[PDB]
Amino acid sequence: DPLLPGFDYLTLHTSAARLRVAVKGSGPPLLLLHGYPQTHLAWHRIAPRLAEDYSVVLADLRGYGESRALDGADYSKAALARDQLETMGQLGFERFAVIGHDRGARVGYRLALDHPQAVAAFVSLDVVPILDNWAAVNKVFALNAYHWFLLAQPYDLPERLIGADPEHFLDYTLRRMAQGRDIYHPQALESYRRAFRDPAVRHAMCEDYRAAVGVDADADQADRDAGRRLQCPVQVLWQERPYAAGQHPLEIWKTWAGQVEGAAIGASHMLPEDAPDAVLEHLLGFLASHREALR
Amino acid sequence: DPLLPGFDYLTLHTSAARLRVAVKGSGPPLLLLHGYPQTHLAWHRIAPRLAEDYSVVLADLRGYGESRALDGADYSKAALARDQLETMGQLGFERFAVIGHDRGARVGYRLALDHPQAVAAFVSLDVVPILDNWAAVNKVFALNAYHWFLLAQPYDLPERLIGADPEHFLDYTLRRMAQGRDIYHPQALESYRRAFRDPAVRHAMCEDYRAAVGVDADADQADRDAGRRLQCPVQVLWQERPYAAGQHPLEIWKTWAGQVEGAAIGASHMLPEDAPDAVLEHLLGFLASHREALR
Ligand SMILES: [Cl-]
Ligand SMILES: [Cl-]
Repeated sequence: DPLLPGFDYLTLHTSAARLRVAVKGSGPPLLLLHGYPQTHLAWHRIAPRLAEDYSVVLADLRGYGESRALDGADYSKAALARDQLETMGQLGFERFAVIGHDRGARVGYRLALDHPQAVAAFVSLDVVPILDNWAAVNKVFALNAYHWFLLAQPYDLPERLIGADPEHFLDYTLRRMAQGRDIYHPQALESYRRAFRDPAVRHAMCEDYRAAVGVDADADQADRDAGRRLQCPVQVLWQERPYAAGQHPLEIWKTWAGQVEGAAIGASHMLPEDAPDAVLEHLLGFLASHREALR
Repeated sequence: DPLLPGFDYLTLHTSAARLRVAVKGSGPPLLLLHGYPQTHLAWHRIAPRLAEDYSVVLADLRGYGESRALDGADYSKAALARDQLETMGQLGFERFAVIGHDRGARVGYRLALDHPQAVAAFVSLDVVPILDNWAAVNKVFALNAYHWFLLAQPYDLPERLIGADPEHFLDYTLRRMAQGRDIYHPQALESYRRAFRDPAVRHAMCEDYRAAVGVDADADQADRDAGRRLQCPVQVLWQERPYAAGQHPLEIWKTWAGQVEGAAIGASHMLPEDAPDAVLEHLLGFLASHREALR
């Protein structure tokens, strides 16, 4: 079975970036945003079904995959959110739904906060806002997510370390994120590997993690200060695991948005690849139930 | 001016290790234990003065410098504490004072807890027990001390990363720990570098950080559970910086010991090399004031 049958591969030229996009379908627009250390191919088990009923846009985040900044570039979520407005606008959409996984969900919620008239509906796949993540840091968090702290160290420490044997570190990371499950299509994996072998991609990824510590967290705090919330329907699909008090993802998203629903999914953090049929059932139901929002 | 004038370099053969020791002087015994990523040479600005009045023993911790386990070796603080009892015993001392810096202080307090009749007095240079460190973890801690989380990742992840360009990572680490101050004698630095270029040393260091997460923290908790405290006079000399509530080093040590004193030292964490004359004044006064304890 082919990867992304019928998707058309584009390169969009925006103000600050050259962005890889893959498109298919007609109907209401959906923008799907992958995470780390991946590319748009992470959507290969979900996007074709969606494209039966919707206009589907898959993008490589700035610096990831085949997308690149034109320069000391800005790799903050706010910058990558602007890339999405420009990308969708070029394609003919002023308003659209956003489905994000991992770093993509972080771009997505920032986009929804800053541009509430553009974002029709928002789905987070196993992500809460960075503000909430930082408040939860303890010994166990920092051991589990050691890379959040390594990749945020000043330039060029982590670039040196991860750049020595890049494919080894990429593969290790993917296995660890999948909890050892065999979820990576071997051809998707060669695309992930090729990107991670590019020093510019590894640098962009460190810059993402640096932004998460700094400007991205400042942005989230300023919204919390203002009482600024996502204005669209929100769905969160989370990994089935125990959540400490105040850390349940549904509870968290209800502090950020007035219209929130969600479900636990039995799988790893890698929801697009690990649990595509469970994700699809939820996504399709959510999009159907909020068809007015999409208008 | 020479490094360690008059010190005699020994190799002791213990049950589980081949240990590098350097000795000088006569009188009451002091055992000085360096930290990461260093060797016994870190004491070169302090040990000669002490050796005017005391029997001074400098050791490389198991796996560090020129010290090595005979094998899946145990690199827990309890194991390294046993090395110190055996080392001092061989040299002719059943009871002795311990002065530790960084990982050395961790070996030292474990030794004092487990073997209260052996440890006459204990000095910690800018260290509190690991139990207290773990309780303090938050976003800022994990960013500052990112390596505590990296080097504790399962074998052989951090060995791969730090082993790629070892001398670069060693030098970077030393500069960062010194807060950019020019405190490393160029010949001491070649000894630190040579050790870090040895894959067995890098592995031993990761094993130390793994133990800190696991068995070392379990040991400290069991003592806290039992209400077991250091029985000797304790001195703590700490870096002058702000301490959050419950995190002041004097306050912390008073929860672990009935007889505690200390002082703030204007310098980096690298007290032996950065502030030797301030450290000496305090050490000498402490040892003089507790001359009965040493008997
Ligand atoms: Cl994430
Ligand atoms: Cl330490």
